[PDB]
Amino acid sequence: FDILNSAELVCLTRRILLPKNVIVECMVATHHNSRNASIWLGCGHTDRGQLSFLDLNTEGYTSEEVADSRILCLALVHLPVEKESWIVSGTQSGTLLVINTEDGKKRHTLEKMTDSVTCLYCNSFQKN
Amino acid sequence: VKKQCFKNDIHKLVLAALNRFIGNPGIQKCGLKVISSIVHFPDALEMLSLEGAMDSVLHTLQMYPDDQEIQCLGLSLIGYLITKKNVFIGTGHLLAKILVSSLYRFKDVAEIQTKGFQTILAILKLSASFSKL
Repeated sequence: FDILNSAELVCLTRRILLPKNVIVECMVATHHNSRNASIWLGCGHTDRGQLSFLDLNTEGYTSEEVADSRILCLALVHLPVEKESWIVSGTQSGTLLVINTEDGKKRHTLEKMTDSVTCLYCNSFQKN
Repeated sequence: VKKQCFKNDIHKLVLAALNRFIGNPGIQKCGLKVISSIVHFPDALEMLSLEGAMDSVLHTLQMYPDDQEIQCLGLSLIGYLITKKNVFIGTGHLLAKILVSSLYRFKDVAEIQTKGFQTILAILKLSASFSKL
């Protein structure tokens, strides 16, 4: 009864356990509200940044090592023109990778900042 | 010969031996001595950092506060294998805690204080925020 006498038992909808011994530091949600409910995770268990994709409706975990240094933060950018969707990464070295949310072969770096990128928050004021 | 020894996975074996077995302080002294001899090898730093030896050294210092040789070897070592990742974004509280505790407990031992202050200066060379901690 005391276990059932909790709101934690009523409002904990899902619980997903990731593969053995992974240290994920940042997460973002693929949220177009109609495209695909899923999560992007930035692993940090190794000193070589891995981007992993978590399909929520199938609990499917697919990782990919693309960054020389561990990814610190992630952000999702949605351009309404041409229905464009991209995700930008921030690595400890200072680089800034940009890969398409849908396409998987759209890797292209950006200006190598002075040091580590600790935030990638994106918002619109009008202009994004 | 050093490169061949490194390719024989000596670092992984010695770290596993001194990490899995936290008792029997003699093996701890031997492991710290072996690592100290390892660090000044040409290629030691990168594999030592990847294996995560720093956490093992810090844990060894935590479980052996009262021993003298372990403290001296660990304080000399910490400055040797310290990297920017270990004090990344200003985080290094266990480091400061252990260094200050070790230096305070053994205040009269000249060698321990010398090694600790050299290690502290080496750490401050990387990030100036550590001084606050």
